[PDB]
Amino acid sequence: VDELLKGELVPENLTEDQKKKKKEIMEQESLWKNPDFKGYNKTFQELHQLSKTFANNQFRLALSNYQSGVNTIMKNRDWVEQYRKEEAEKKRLDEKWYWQKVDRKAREERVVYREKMKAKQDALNYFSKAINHLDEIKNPDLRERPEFKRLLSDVYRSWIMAEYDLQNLPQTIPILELYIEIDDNEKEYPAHKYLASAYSFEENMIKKTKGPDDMLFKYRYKKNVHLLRATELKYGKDSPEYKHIVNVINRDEVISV
Amino acid sequence: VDELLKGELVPENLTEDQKKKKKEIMEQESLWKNPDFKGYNKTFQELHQLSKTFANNQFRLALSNYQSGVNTIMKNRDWVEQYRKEEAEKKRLDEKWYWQKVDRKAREERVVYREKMKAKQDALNYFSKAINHLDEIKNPDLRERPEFKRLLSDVYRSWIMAEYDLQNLPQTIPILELYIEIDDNEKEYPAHKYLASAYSFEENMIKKTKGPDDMLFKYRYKKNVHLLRATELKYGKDSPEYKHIVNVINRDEVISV
Amino acid sequence: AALGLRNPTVLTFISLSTAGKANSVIGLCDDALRVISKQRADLGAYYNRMEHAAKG
Amino acid sequence: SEVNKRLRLHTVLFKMKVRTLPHKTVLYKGKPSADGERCEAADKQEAQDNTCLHLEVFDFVGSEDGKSSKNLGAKFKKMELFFEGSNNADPDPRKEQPRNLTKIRTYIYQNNFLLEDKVISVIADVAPNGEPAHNDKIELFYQHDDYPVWGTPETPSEKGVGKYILSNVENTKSNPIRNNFKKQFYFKNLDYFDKLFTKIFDYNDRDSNKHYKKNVEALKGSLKY
Repeated sequence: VDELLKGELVPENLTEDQKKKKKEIMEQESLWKNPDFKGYNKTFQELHQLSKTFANNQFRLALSNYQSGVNTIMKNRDWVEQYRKEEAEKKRLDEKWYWQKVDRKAREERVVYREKMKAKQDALNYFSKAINHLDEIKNPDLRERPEFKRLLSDVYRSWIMAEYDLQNLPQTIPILELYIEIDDNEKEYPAHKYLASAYSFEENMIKKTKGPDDMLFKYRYKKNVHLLRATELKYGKDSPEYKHIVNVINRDEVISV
Repeated sequence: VDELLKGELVPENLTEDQKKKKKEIMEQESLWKNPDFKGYNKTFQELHQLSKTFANNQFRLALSNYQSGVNTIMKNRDWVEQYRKEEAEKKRLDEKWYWQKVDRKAREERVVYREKMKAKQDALNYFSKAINHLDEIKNPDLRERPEFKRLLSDVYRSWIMAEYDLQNLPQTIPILELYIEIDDNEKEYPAHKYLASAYSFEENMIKKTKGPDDMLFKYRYKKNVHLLRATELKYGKDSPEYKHIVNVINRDEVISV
Repeated sequence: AALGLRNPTVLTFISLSTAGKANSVIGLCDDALRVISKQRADLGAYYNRMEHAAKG
Repeated sequence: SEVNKRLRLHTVLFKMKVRTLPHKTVLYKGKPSADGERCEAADKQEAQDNTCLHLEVFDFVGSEDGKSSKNLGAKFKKMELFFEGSNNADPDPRKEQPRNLTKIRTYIYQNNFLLEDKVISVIADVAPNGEPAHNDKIELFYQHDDYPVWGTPETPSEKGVGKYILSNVENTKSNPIRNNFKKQFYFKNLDYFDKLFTKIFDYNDRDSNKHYKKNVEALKGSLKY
C-alpha cells in the first residue's frame, strides 16, 4: 500500500441538483469575467486556500522538495563509496613507511567528513521547505487522508535524521513529539531512541550551565520515559535488556521511601 | 430578572380626560406646524430633556457605547488566547539553546502586554461616553428605575476595572464611591478591594512628595476603612483572616492609650 | 541573509565557536566582502553618471 | 415566496438560552398579551409555555452624518413572531420541528427630535401560512405625528390614514403600489429578519461548542507531568 504511488493528496473529478448549481455559477462567472481583477479585500479570495486544488498543489510542492532532499543524502552516499574506491586503486609510488599511510588515511577521513556535512546541510534546507508547504493546508479533512499522513511522517523522519547529524539535537525534540502522534509512529523504537539522546543533551546543558532544577527534572523525566519505551519496543518487556534499563533508570531518578 | 432584557429605560406607549387633553394639544400643534421654527429662547425647547422619549434615546446611546466598550475587552482576550496558541504551535527550527526560548517568550509577553493596554484605552473611551450620556438624563424619577441602576452599575464597574489596569488609580476613587451608593453595591467585596488599593496609592504619593499630614491621615483612614470592609464581606467576622487585618490596621493606625 | 552570513530559511547565522567552523567562515567573509564591495561600486557608478547629467 | 416558511424554523429559540446578541439588537421570548397585539415579557425565558418571539433592532437619527451622539432622535424596527400550541416536552432546542405561524407582526418606529417628526408603521400579517396571496389579511397601521389615535380604522373618505388592509391599495399599471410595497420593502423586510433569526441561533449554539472544547483542553494540561 504505497500512499505516494499516485503522487497526489486527493483525487478530483455527481448529483443532478448539484450539477445544476455548477452550471449556473459557471454562467455567472462568464458574465463577470475579468482576468485583471484584483481584490482589495482578500478575505473572499483567501477562500481558495480551502480548495482541493490548492491543497493538491501544496502537497505536490512539498513532495517535490522531499525528493530533492533525499536525493542529496543518497547521491552523497554514492560519492563517499566511489571516493574511497578510487583512492585504494591509485599507485602510491612514494610511501615506504607506516606513518605515511596513517597520514594519507587521515586526509581521506576529513575529505569524507567535509562532503557529508555539506550534503546534510543541503538536505535540511530542502526538507525545511517541504515542512512549510505541508503546514499551509487549512482543511482538517484533507490533513487526515492517508496520502498526507504518509508524506508528513516521511518528511519529519528525513528532517530529524539530517538534523541529528548536524548535532542540532534540541531542535529534534519538537519535531519528534509531533512525529510520534501520527498513525502508529509511537510504536517505532527509533523514534524513542532519538528522543532518548536528544533529551539527554538537554539535561547535560542544564547541568553544565546550572539552570533550574525544575527544567533539570523535566528533561531527565522525559529522557528516562523514552529510553524505557524504546527499550520495550525493541527487546520486549521483562527482558534482560529491559531489566538492565530499569535498574539504570531507577538509579537515575528519585524514589521516595 | 434581566432588567436590560427589553433594552430600554422606561416603557413608552389612559384616562378619558387625559385622552381629551391630548386631542386638543395635537390640534394646536397642527395649526402651528412649522418645521423650520428655530427658537431664539432655548428655555422652552429644553423642556424636552425632561420627557420620556429623550431619556429613552440617551439610555440607548449609553447602552450602545457600553456594548462597544465590552466588546473591545472581550475581543482582546480572545485575540490573546489565540495568539498564545498559535505561537506554541509553530516550529522554531533555529532554536537549540534555552536562552533562545527565554528570549522568544519575552517577545511574546511584550506583544501581549502592548495589545492589552491598547485595548484598555479604546474600551475606556467607549465607557466614558456612556457615562456622559447617562448623566444628561434630567429626570430623577427615571433615574431611580431599576433599568437605570442596572446599566449604571455595569458602566461604572467596567470603567473602574479598565482604568485600574491603566494604572490610573486616583481617577477610580470618585467612581467607586459613586458605585457603592447604588442599591446593595456596597455589599460587594471587590468594590472595597479596589478602594483599598486606590487609597493606598494616594497615601504613598503624599508620603513620597512630603504632602500635608492631614491628607496623609485621611487617605490612611479611608484605606483602613475599606480594607476591613472587604475583609468582612469576603471572609466574615470571627475568621482568622479578619482578625489578621485588625492587627495590621491597629499596628498602622494611631492609638491613644 | 543576503550576504550569506545567515540561512534565508533556517535563519541560523555563522558561528566561530569551533576551529573547523572558523576556517570555513574565512571564505564566507571573503564572499560577503565582495558582495558589499560590488554594491558600493554600483552605487558609486550611479553617482558618477548623475554627476555628469547634473553638470550637463 | 416561501420566505414565511423559513420564519417557522425559528422555533428552536424557545429552548435555547440567549447569551450572544448583535450590537443594538434585542431578542426575548414571551406569551401573547391582551388582544394579541404585542408580546409580553416572561419571567422565565426558557419555559415551554412561551409562544411569542420578540426581535428588535434600533439605531439613531442622523447616523448617516456621523452625529449619533448629537441625539437628533431615535428609531427602532421590531418584528414579533406568534405561534400556536405548546412546545415540545424535551428540553433540547437542537431537535425541534417547525411550527405553524399564527401571525407575523412588523413594527417600524422613527422619531426625529429636531423636526418633531415621529413616524410609526405597524404591519401585522395574521395569515403567514395558508395562501401565497392573502392581501385581505395584512393589516397595516400608519401613524404620523400621533394622528390618528391608536385603534382608528382608515375611513373610505380619508384613505391611507390609520389602520387598514393591503386589499384597499390599488395596483394599477399607472400606480403599481402593491407591486412596489412587496418588491421593494416587504420582501427585503422579511428576508432581513430571517437571516438575523438564524444568525442569533447559530451564534448561541456555537457558544456551547466552545465550553465542551474548554473542558477537554484543560484536561490535556494534566499530561505534562
